[PDB]
Amino acid sequence: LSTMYRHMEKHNYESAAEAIQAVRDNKLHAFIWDSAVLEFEASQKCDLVT
Amino acid sequence: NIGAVLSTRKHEQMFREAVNQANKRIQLNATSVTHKPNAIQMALSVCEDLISSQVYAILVSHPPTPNDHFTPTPVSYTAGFYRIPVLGLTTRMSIYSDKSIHLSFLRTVPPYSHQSSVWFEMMRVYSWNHIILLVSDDHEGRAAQKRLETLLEESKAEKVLQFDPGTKNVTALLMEAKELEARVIILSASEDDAATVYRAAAMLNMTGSGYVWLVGEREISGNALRYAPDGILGLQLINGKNESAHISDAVGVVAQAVHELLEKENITDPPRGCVGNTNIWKTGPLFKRVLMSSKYADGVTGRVEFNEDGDRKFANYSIMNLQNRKLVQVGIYNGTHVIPNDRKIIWPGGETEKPRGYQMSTRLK
Amino acid sequence: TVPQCCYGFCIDLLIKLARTMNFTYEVHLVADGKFGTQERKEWN
Amino acid sequence: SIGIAVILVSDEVAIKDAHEKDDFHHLSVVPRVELVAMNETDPKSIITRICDLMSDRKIQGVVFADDTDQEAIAQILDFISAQTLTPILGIHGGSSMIMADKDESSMFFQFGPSIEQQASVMLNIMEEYDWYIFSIVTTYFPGYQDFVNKIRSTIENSFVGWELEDSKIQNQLKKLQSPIILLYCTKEEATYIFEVANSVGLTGYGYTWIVPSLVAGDTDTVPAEFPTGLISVSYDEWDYGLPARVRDGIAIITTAASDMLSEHSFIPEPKSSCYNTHEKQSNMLNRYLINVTFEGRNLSFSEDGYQMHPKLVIILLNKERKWERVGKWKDKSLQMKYYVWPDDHLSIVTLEEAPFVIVESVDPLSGTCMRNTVPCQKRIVGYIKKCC
Amino acid sequence: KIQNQLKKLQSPIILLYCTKEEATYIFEVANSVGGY
Ligand SMILES: *[C@@H]1O[C@H](CO)[C@@H](O)[C@H](O)[C@H]1NC(C)=O
Ligand SMILES: *[C@@H]1O[C@H](CO)[C@@H](O)[C@H](O)[C@H]1NC(C)=O
Repeated sequence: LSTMYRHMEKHNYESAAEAIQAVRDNKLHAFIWDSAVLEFEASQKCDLVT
Repeated sequence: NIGAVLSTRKHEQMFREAVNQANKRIQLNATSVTHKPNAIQMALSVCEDLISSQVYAILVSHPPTPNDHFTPTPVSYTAGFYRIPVLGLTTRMSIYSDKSIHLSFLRTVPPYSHQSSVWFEMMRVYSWNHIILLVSDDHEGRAAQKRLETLLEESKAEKVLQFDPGTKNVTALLMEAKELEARVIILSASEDDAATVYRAAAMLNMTGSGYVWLVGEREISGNALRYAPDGILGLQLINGKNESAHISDAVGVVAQAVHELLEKENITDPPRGCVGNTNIWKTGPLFKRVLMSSKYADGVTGRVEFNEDGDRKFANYSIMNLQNRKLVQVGIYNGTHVIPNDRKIIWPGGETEKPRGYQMSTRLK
Repeated sequence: TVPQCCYGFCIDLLIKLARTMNFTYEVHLVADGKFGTQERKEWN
Repeated sequence: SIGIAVILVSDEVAIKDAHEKDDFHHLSVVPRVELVAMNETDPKSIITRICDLMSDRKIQGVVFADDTDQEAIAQILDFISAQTLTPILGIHGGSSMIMADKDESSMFFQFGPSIEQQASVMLNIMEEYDWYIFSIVTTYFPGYQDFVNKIRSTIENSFVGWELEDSKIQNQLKKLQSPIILLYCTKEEATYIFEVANSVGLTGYGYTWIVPSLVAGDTDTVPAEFPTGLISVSYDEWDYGLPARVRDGIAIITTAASDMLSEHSFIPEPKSSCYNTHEKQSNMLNRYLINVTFEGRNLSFSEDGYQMHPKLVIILLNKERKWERVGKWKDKSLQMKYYVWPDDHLSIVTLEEAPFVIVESVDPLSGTCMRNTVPCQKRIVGYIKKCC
Repeated sequence: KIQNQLKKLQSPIILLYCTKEEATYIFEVANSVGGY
């Protein structure tokens, strides 16, 4: 996964809330590696699918 | 093999007696003895004496100056510039062994960077846990802290490792130690720094309140004891107090090394004049290796075993406890083992039993 | 550093653990907000 | 102002002319002109020359140069600072080399890179070669802990991960057999180390050793048994001339003195020409001499004795007792004319052909590529290799 | 030559069959080089 990390690192977010806000406005393709908050965003907000 | 070098008249007489004893039992040739009180002057004086002696044999002791920091440094640099191994008597300084800049600056007395094995053995015997170490900002303190950390790797604890340059107003280290709630601490620094640390601890009303620790041999002095409280388990050298005994062992070791090297046919001739020393000595590494391999079965300092870096593995230290402003030698640890039960150790708080290191720790963030 | 309210699953679990173990705790947040990493030998 | 002098142990007669031709528009007081010539390698001669220079005029800093390989003389020069509380400059030879852990209260300046700088240069070279060490082997030397610490710091800071992994040494070499080997030992120990490596087999065309300055200080009389392929890092072995270095040092000293005079309004002077003349006000000038700019280039340095823009060179030892002088380190930049170094050599022509070769960009962060790609020597319309 | 070949093939199992006088040198070289 080295080629999938260095080449796609400048688009990372420092906080989960910022990533959620960005993805709610269709400004982000997808967000992963956050199952702790993804098990709640897809349920309470019911606006995105996992 | 060359003329003896000593600071005082008594030291010169002791060196002459040691040379005579070595010659009585491969002959040592001496012509004159000289020394200087100024380090800058002594740097040229030692070179002139070595040139005039027409031999490579230098062995001096530490000056009686209170600082004892850079007075023998130019002499050590001059000795290590050539391939001339030297032996130091009653020179317990960790700065030389911290970087090993010199070629063969080896001292019979272990430097301040050593004796961490004694601390580890004492901690293992007393089952001490959750201890911290404070090291001075100097190179010797950093080397001692690194050695202690290396020897404590099975773990140890979260040591503060404060720099502590030696400022008059220093309370951050004491506050951190109080916050960490460590009963046993290990502090090693200069006499002034140790006195400042003891004064800060006394002002914090925590020196003798359920806190029992130990101190090294670097702070063992009359001035430090005048302000330090009781219940301190310091360390002292087995025979490093007097330099009149190590001279005989050094002379015997030098004679043994000379006898061993006499078999080799690659002995070089030192230059007659210091100026005419363009050639570089090439047999020095062999002589240093022979000296390191060679050892003395007994003597004034007992069995001597050079380590990898060239330090004698005597592993002997007397533990002195402080009580009623008096130092009592409760046994001594030899070979990094348990010390004899000459006297009962009394904690500064007033409890005969050793308090637990990890005590009074309930609140956590 | 205004004191905010900390509640939820993790807070309830921590409170239950402290009550079971009779421990005293002072929960606080992190100014940086990072989950922890090893940046340039020391964990930042 | 400054009674600096140049000692040559070689003529360097143009150093005085270059110093005189230097302007003093930004210099408050014109420096004194003094030159000391001596041919000796003894502390007594150096002490006598220093005393004579101090008696003649106020030195407040001297420049020492030598032709021998004895770097320990530079260490003695540091002690000279302890005897004078004045900066000491090096030009070439022993004074050029920088001692290990020589930082102290006394000020000393050297033109040679420190252990950390050498480790950084070696790491950059290995990154250019796209190889990894994956083997830790260090002999008992004074400059051992510092090198290991610098290597660990470099591999931790670097984004790309680094692999970590006479009978005893041979067994250790066999167990840690890696194409990249880092060693640091004296020449006497290196004589046996080379034989052990040849016996094991790492000295062949299967592994390369890196000895920047431990042994290969001057690879003009390299042993025949020394394996070919190893490289070393030097400090302007045949790039910067002695008169140029002397002129640069004089300019740096003058600029530092001007800065100290501006920031203190009192130029320090030696008390006398005695050994204990200054035994009785020295850190003020040292705190400003570190930030020194001269000849249109900042020469800022730390207490370790490094260079802001060192002129490091790389020498590649060959089988014919020859070393390549190609290599520059201007502005802390990595560049060389032998980046692609080794009927085992073949050339393969590769096109794009869409999904088969989709990588067409090279990362500009350090000039290297990923760990799962290859260099691609594209056409000039020279040898600018991209990632394939 | 023999030492390089022995070190290159660091297999846990090594087979050899030759005269004892010649095998002694090979065994000494293998021991010097160095589980198996
Ligand atoms: C410095 O000021 C006083 C003087 O000793 C002392 O009480 C105080 O704790 C010190 N504070 C710090 C931050 O060192
Ligand atoms: C050196 O000093 C100049 C001005 O005196 C300043 O502009 C520059 O930033 C300084 N450099 C360093 C490294 O302090």
